[PDB]
This record gives sequence, structure tokens and C-alpha cells, in this order.
Amino acid sequence: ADAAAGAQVFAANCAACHAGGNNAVMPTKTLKADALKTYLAGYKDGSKSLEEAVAYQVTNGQGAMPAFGGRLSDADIANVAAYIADQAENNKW
Ligand code: HEC
Repeated sequence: ADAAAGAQVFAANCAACHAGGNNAVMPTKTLKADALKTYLAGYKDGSKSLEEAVAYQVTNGQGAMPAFGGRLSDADIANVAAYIADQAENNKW
């Protein structure tokens, strides 16, 4: 999906909890490449790509992280997942 469009979704919906690619709530579980591969459901087990696993967790929530299905459009969810994947894979945080 469109990482550049996803940056705007991130600023509007994710930066209060994840400024800098970190995690204000659960500090280990950051948005950096190494942390994602260790802790993000589906991606950590190899059964999902990074981008799919991010999209799933944004849509459905996890733990203390709220769900965004019904709050964000399909394209916005897909695009923010692409932003996370691009930021992490290319070490841009
Ligand atoms: C604070 C109320 C949050 C908001 C809003 C968003 N996220 Fe979040 N996220 C939060 C927590 C507490 C956690 C950990 C969940 C758990 O217990 O495992 C997460 C996790 C993620 C992850 C995975 C990180 C990892 O496992 O290392 C991703 C990819 C993620 N969050 C993305 C994300 C996006 C894109 C958001 C805006 C749509 C978003 N989160 C909001 C807390 C909060």
C-alpha cells in the first residue's frame, strides 16, 4: 500500500502512543524492525507479512492498543501499515 499516504494516517491516529516509532505504553514493543519481528503477532511467526500483520493489528486492536476498524477507512488502514513497514524495514524512525 502507499507508505507516503500512510504517514499522514500515522500523524493523525498513532503518534500519541508511538511517537518516534517507540511505544509509550509498553516500551519494549516498539515499531522498529527488530522489535516487530520479535513481538508482532503473525509477522513474528512467519505466517503474515509485516504489512499484513500491521494492518490486522490496526484493524482489530491488541492488548491495550485500540482497534481502528470502523474508525478508519480501508485505504487508511492499508496505507498506515505500509508506512510502518517502510519506516521499519528501511530504518527511518
Ligand atoms: C495507545 C493508546 C495506542 C494507539 C492509539 C496505537 N497503538 Fe499501536 N500499540 C500500542 C500498544 C500498547 C501496543 C502493544 C500491544 C501488545 O500488547 O502486544 C502496540 C503495538 C503496536 C504494533 C506492534 C509493535 C510490536 O509488537 O513491537 C504496531 C505495528 C502498532 N502498535 C501500530 C499502531 C498504529 C499504526 C497505530 C495507529 C493506527 C497504533 N498502533 C495506535 C498502543 C497504541
